[PDB]
Amino acid sequence: MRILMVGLDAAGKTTILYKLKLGEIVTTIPTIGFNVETVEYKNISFTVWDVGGQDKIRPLWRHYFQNTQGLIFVVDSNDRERVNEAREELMRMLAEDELRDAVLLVFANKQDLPNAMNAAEITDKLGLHSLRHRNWYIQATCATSGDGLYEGLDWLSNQLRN
Amino acid sequence: GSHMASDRKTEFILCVETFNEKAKKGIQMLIEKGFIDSDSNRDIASFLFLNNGRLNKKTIGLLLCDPKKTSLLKEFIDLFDFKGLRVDEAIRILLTKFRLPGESQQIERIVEAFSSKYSADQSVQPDADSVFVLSYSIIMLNTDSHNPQVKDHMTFDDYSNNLRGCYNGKDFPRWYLHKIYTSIKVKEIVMPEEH
Ligand SMILES: Nc1nc2c(ncn2[C@@H]2O[C@H](COP(=O)(O)OP(=O)(O)O)[C@@H](O)[C@H]2O)c(=O)[nH]1
Ligand SMILES: C[C@H]1CCC/C=C/[C@@H]2C[C@H](O)C[C@H]2[C@H](O)/C=C/C(=O)O1
Ligand SMILES: [Mg+2]
Repeated sequence: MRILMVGLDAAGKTTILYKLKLGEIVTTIPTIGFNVETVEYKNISFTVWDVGGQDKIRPLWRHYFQNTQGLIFVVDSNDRERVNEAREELMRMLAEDELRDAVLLVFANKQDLPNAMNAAEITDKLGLHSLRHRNWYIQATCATSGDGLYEGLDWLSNQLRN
Repeated sequence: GSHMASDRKTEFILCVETFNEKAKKGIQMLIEKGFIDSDSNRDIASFLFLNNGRLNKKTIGLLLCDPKKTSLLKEFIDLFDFKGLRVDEAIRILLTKFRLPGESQQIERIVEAFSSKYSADQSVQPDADSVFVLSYSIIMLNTDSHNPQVKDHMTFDDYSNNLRGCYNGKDFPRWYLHKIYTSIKVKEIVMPEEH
């Protein structure tokens, strides 16, 4: 079962996969090409997908969007200036024909920061309540410590299983 | 005097070690010590191209994909000659002179500059955009095929389907895409010195 993890740069995708990793630190020579950040949890495969990049290359994304049951959207809860940009990226990913039935999990990351918008506010800024046909859950988190990461992945797992 | 040569070499080496850790500082040192005539994109590109085998290739790649180094990257890639070579053959040559970065945005710049250069070098006949997509797809395939973190590898048909419509609006002939695919599949792009 496949899950893609997207989010604006600096949202915390890498940090989250670091905590979830725990696995043997790469002691091998890096393969020439793109960075691959993926991990397995309860038979589910989660992979970080950069949504950046000119439209010219998007057609090459088609192969990887097939067989996608869920999308994890990571957003920096402290970045008020780019929250609207984040909403656009999420809406562009959800509009992908291949993700029409995908289950959505939003990680309102960086909740450890003093002025971080709370889950309720994020829910409003991202327009989650406007989604008419979509199964979603929003989870407050702090990637650096690991708070909320598993609570959110466990909700996602339970939703794809049954 | 009997020590000048040996001392000169040591000066050079210390500059390189300085470049390897901090590109900008190393380059300033090299220009000041007279190993590079000036700080023009042209003089720096020539130095990188020719001394590639003595510098940290990862550092070279990070210098070349720096968004503010557009011209340096263009000047560097202009020193290659891709006339009459197929796209995958040209990409292998390009990647022997520096270590390709890992973030998609960095890879995109490299592929962008490489494509427009490769296209101009030809003046199956893919336009500028088609060469870009194809080249980008090759870096993708190398990762898909040999990165141990990847679980399910593309089969030729997967690679082929994924490229539908990318040849001037239509499809690349099957034998052409199979050659490219098999090429990467059987011969991973790596840095020889690394193994
Ligand atoms: N305070 C705080 N910083 C975080 C958190 N998650 C990530 N960061 C920091 O934000 C920066 C970007 O995170 P990273 O995972 O690299 O972002 P990515 O671009 O989405 O991969 C890094 O300096 C992280 O240490 C979090 O929950 N709280
Ligand atoms: C499953 C592996 C396949 C490797 C090839 C994919 C490249 C994607 C192209 C995209 O524009 C950036 C990459 C995107 O970030 C893909 C991440 C990844 O781990 O992909
Ligand atoms: Mg990252």
